[PDB]
Amino acid sequence: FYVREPVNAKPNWLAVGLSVGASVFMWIYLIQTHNEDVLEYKRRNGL
Amino acid sequence: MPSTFFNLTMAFSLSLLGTLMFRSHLMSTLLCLEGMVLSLFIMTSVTSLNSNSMSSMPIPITILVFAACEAAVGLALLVKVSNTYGTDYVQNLNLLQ
Amino acid sequence: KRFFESYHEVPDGTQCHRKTYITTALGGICGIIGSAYSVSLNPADSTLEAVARVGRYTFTAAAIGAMFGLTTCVSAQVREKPDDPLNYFIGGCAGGLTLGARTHSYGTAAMGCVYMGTAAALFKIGKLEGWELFPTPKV
Amino acid sequence: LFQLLREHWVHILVPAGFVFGCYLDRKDDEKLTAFRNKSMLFQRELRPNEEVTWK
Amino acid sequence: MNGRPGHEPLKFLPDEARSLPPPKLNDPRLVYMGLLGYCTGLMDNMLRMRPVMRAGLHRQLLFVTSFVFAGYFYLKRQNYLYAVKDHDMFGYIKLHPEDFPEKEKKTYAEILEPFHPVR
Amino acid sequence: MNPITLAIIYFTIFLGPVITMSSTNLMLMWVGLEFSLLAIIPMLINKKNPRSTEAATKYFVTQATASMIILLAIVLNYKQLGTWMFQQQTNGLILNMTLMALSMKLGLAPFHFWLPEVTQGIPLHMGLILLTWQKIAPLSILIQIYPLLNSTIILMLAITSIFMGAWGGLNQTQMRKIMAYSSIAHMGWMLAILPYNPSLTLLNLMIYIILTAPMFMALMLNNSMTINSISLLWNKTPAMLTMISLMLLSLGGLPPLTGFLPKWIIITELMKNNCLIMATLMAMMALLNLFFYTRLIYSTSLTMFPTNNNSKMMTHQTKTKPNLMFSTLAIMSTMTLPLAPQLI
Amino acid sequence: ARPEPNPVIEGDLKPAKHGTRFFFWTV
Amino acid sequence: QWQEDPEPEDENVYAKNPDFHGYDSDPVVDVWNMRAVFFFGFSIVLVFGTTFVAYVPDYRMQEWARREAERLVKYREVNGLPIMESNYFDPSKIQLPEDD
Amino acid sequence: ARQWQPDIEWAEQFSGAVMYPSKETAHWKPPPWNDVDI
Amino acid sequence: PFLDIQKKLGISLDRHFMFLSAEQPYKNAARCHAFEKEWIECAHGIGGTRAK
Amino acid sequence: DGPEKNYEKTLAILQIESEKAELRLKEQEVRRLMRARGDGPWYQFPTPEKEFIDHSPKATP
Amino acid sequence: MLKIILPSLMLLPLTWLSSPKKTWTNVTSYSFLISLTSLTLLWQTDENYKNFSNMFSSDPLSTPLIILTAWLLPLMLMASQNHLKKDNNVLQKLYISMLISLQILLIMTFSATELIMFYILFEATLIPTLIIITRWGNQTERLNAGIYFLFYTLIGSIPLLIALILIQNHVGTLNLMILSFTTHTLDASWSNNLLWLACMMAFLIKMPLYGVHLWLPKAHVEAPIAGSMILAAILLKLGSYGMIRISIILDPLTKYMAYPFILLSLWGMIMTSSICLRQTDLKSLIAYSSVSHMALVIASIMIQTPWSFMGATMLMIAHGLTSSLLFCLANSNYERIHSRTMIMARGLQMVFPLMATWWLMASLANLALPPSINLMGELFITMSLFSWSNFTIILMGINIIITGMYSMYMIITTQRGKLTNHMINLQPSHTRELTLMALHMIPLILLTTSPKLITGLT
Ligand SMILES: CCCCCCCCCCCCCCCCCC(=O)OC[C@H](COP(=O)(O)OCCN)OC(=O)CCCCCCCCCCCCCCCCC
Ligand SMILES: CCCCCCCCCCCCCCCCCC(=O)OC[C@H](COP(=O)(O)OCCN)OC(=O)CCCCCCCCCCCCCCCCC
Repeated sequence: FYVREPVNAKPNWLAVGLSVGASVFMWIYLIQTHNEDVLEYKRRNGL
Repeated sequence: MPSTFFNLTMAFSLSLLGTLMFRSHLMSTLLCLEGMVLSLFIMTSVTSLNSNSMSSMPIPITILVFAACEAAVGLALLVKVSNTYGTDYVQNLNLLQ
Repeated sequence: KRFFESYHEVPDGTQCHRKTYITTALGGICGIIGSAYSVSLNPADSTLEAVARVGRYTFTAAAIGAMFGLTTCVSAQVREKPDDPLNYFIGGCAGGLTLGARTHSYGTAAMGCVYMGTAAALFKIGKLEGWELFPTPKV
Repeated sequence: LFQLLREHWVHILVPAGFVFGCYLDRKDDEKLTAFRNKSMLFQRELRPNEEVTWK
Repeated sequence: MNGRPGHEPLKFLPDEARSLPPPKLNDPRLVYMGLLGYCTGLMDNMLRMRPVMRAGLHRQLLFVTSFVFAGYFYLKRQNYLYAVKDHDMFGYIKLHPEDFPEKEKKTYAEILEPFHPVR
Repeated sequence: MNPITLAIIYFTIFLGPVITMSSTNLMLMWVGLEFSLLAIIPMLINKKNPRSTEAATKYFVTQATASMIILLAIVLNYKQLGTWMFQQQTNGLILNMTLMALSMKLGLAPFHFWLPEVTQGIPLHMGLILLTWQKIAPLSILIQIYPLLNSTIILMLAITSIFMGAWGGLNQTQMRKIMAYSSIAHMGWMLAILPYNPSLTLLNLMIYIILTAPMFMALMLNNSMTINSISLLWNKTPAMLTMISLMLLSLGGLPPLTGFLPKWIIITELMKNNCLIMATLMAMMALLNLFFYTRLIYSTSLTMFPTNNNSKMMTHQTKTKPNLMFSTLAIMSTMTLPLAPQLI
Repeated sequence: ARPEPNPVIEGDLKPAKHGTRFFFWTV
Repeated sequence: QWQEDPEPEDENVYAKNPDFHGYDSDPVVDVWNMRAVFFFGFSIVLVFGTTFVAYVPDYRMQEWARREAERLVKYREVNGLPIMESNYFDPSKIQLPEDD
Repeated sequence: ARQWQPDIEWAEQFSGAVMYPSKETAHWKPPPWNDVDI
Repeated sequence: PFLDIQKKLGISLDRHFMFLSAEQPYKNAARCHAFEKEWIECAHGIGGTRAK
Repeated sequence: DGPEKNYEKTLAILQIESEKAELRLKEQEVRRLMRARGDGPWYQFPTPEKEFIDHSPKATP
Repeated sequence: MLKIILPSLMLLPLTWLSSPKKTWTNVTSYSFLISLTSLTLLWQTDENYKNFSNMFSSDPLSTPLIILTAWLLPLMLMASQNHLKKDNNVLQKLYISMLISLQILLIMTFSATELIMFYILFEATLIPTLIIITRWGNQTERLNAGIYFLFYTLIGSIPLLIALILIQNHVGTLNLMILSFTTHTLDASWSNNLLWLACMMAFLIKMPLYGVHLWLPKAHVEAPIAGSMILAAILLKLGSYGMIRISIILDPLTKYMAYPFILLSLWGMIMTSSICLRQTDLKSLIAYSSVSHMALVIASIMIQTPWSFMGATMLMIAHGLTSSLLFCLANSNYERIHSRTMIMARGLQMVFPLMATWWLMASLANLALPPSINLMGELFITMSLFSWSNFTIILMGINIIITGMYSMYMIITTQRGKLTNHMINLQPSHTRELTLMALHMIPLILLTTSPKLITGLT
């Protein structure tokens, strides 16, 4: 332990959920953008 | 008009030479600085007036409103200086060397 | 300004008088400017002292202008080869030497000679190869 | 299998680089495959049941 | 450039950039941005004096996944900008054809470059 | 500061550059410059130490006269063209005065003397705002007047700043003074390519901002305004010693790090435009800048300077976590040369 | 009469030729 | 005086670990840091490497050219052609500047 | 036997308000650490 | 300009009054309203390099 | 795999590098032309909006 | 060539992730194998050089080096396990990584198609080297040495940067392949006469020429053994590799723009060789030996005759291996003696029997004993130099006599004579010290059997 306890000893569970959850929103938008993109590219051009 | 504009412009340069050649008290400078704003205000107003460009008259005044505060800041610095040295001479402002 | 330019118009090694005069002026002009910055900042103690410094710098610079002009022109004269960086180098070589003397230092003459001469030589090459300085944007 | 404590976790780092390396160097070929067989000195005609000269 | 016809005054990537192929998510560059990111994360842990690799495993992810996210959408654009540059460049070469005529060099047989011997 | 005042000022210091950039009516560009002048002066004297009042009174006079000169250019234009904005036709002297006045605001080269003195005697945090955020508003005016400004004037302004900035750095040991002398040189590279490739002007700025902002938050992490002070970094916080090393060598142009790109593409653009005279001399004395950067490297990292006994006490109490962005821009600086094609 | 408007480069974008042609970036 | 440590002596690592191989102080690391260095150093680089380098075939074509010469010298001599004609690029192909 | 770490004297030079102090340039003594003058 | 937050937002706080031919109060045309118009409808679509 | 692979790979590398080189030079010529000509989409410097002209009676000729 | 490189990068993760006790063996064992993968590039069964991919290529000139660059990392990490074994477990993993990055960077520089890729990687190698010399340098003067090593290279470097960007505008690509198959013939103007100097000067500086070589004696003196090995074996040769690939362009000027350097080098060869004759610091003498034997190389990369270039490639690889061997054994004496002085430590063979055999073979490699690639190299440069002007044998003839004298003096006053009475008793030789040597010479014996591989492009 510590005479002056750490401010970080037990996790700031908000900081996990907006850090984890934010990243999983990034991917699901990113991967979506790509496949969506690929299509737009294919149809906009010949295929 | 061209002759008058020449005089006003040189007035601004004579005021320019003034603010770029200090001598003792700062309040002189700030005062000179203001001499330019008057010359700019007069020239802006003059051409706007003989171009009948009324859409631009707002500017001659915006120039003064901004210049007044600008000077307000300048004088508060000046008062701050003759509170820390009490003599307001550009001469003692050299600690930063 | 049509003046200074004249230096270049006449073939090098010819009409040294004009060359030396022009070169002397440029140096002197630089002298004035240099003294001015030297007096504006790092001011003097008395007006006279500063007038002197202006003079010193002006003359020294005028001298390094003259010898450069004279040496380069004559070197070309005597050597008979008008287009040769070496002429100028000898000139720059000399110019540096004058600076060295005015500053009463053999060492300065050393760096002065090499650095100054090299620079002048490059000017000759620059003119010979049509190098462009401060060029307009042509992208 | 990836025994830990630097048991196979680490020992397999460099080796793996090699494989990845070879995976790229054989992929670079795939890109630079124009003139596949269109070069003059080596322009043979495809032998029966052979897809391409050099892969 | 700007002033170019149709310029979108404040847009990131005009829809015209749809026509271009999307950046492969594993494009070496986006993968670099990923590593660039992981390192930012690791560096942070270090400057803040935390176990370097065993800490902030959530942050590690935010970093590797923020940088990468940024990449795809940036590269997507920079890719467009470069593509506009050709559209623009190639077009001009034609619209003003005379200025960029197609030279026709001579087979070496004809040209006679001088030979400096080493001896 | 009554938090309300803090907001009003900070808003102005931020509305100041933004109005400049957004507007086209030059007048509105001038007042954007004016608001920046008014907002920065209060923060500069926050300690209100005797050095500070000197700083602000200089900064203000230098800023004010330049502001008046910029206004005169706009006033003159108004009579040479009814427009309130510079045009192809603009008299050359009109643009030259504008060029001199804004360089005065940026402290680019001949007026470089005010920037080191003003930077000394103001807190490091405000110093960062002064060197980076304040600088963007003047250059935005210049990027707009890119085609009009004359090539010879800024080329010499640029060469002068490289020379003065480098020389100033070797003699100065005051860390904040050193930060100012690099910004004068970096500003010289930015204007050198201004009449040529503005995109590169901007790039040479962002990279300077992404380099200087981490460097200063490093200087303050331990609030060291002395090299001797930054040299004991090894005891106060050892990790930042590695990146402080690379960021400073990045600030100078050494090739593996991100800092080479701005110099490299500026040189490529100047040679494309044929200034192989000017570009060469700039690159050469640019090398002088690295000498003073590496001299600091020596003191802070490559060699361990002796420390006082009380330093053990500061190690004991928990250290202030450096900012989240210090880490991201530290890797963004020093490690993005492989991403150079997309940056330009 | 006003001056003719300058021509309009026309067509559709195609991935840049050989990509970024920065020194040594096969990209 | 400014506080600083007294000169550290260099240990005779050969006093303990009398089998010291020069790599590390504790004995097992040393043994396993030479059993892997002589091996990967000598046993499979100087040996397997030299084996492979020795078997690189006709390096830079100099094994091919000593035959191609032999059939060219065989062919040129029997057909009576000069063994190394004196112009290589045929004169007919060349279009010499006509005037000069 | 010890890579030479810098002693006090090597450190001394870096003090002073200017690294290369010339005539009438050594007069300058370092600015107060607190950034406040007497 | 450098950051066109005005065109984007569609607002026109700074463009309505940049030239002498802009809307003058009470429709009091200024001197030259005729020319500047003829100058700037000419140089519209033609860039500066060719507005010069 | 063979002599064939490097020979054909090296020719492909040269074609990409030759074509990149010709284009880089043509850029510099096109960019010289549009700057001075001002007849191309690049280097089209702005002049004030025609949009804000007041085309009205204005109680004056 | 990404197996010689990617697996290399991965070394860095291994030096960091691995256990403090096992960090040394994982790194040294793995890079020995990294060298084995490097040997695959030697399989050239045809003249067509190997263009692995757009940016990465390996031709006869680079291949003999890439293998040496990969080979020394193992050795460098074996020669610095002693000093650097007194560190904190995070200073080591930094030194090991620094050494690893040098060959990653050097492997790429020697295996780079675009000349500016050479420049960026070329001048990057200074960062790792300056850290190795300054951070771990024993003497008070390494701060100074580091400055000299950074400025002499840097002031030369920016002219090359301007020159290469210049040719890219003049020709349109810095790709060594194309630049070779394209017509770039300088026109003997005054300006070109400057271009040529701009391109060659940066390479001539790190290849110590007589005029600018003061950086190398100062740098190797205080540099740690691993840094001194890298500077002599791979770092200096970066300058030679550059001169071979850059003079493909600037073809006409070097015919007459070389005289200045050629004479600077051959007279330089004599004076640098001679001052070796009375220099008290052994590391000092090896460094000037390195300047003289590298002055021969700049005098063969400028005469430009097939044999010169072939002699140069032979000597550079050979002298690289020999110099390190000499710098490595100098360190073994330095660590037990604790002083660089040559006069102390006399008679070692009496107490270190084998190290003396390694000393003898290293010296015979240093001087030109004939069944050695070292001699073949000099014999060839000597021949061409003679062709350039029959008089050259006089100056390249005073160097051979002097080279014999200092090479044997190092053996005679360090490894013979009566033993020093009682210096700190000299502990016996470690097996690492001896292998680090054996690893240098066994390859020197094997390469001498088949010189064709290091024969150059010509
Ligand atoms: C192009 C390559 C250029 C050269 C790259 C390699 C050199 C980079 C420049 C290094 C500059 C600084 C050199 C001196 C640094 C001294 C650092 C030091 O003394 O260590 C203490 C520091 C903090 O310690 P801590 O991690 O908290 O744990 C121990 C607590 N005492 O712990 C540390 O600082 C050491 C660990 C730092 C983080 C790891 C960095 C390791 C080096 C990674 C090199 C990657 C090279 C990649 C090359 C690619 C080439 C294409
Ligand atoms: C590669 C570039 C440089 C790299 C340097 C560092 C590399 C280290 C890692 C790799 C080490 C192994 C690779 C390098 C050695 C290659 C050995 C080799 O190539 O042997 C070839 C030889 C076959 O002979 P070959 O030349 O093919 O036949 C000629 C036909 N006209 O096959 C053999 O005969 C093998 C014979 C083994 C034992 C030979 C001993 C002979 C000694 C003769 C000289 C003795 C006196 C030497 C005096 C030296 C004085 C210093």
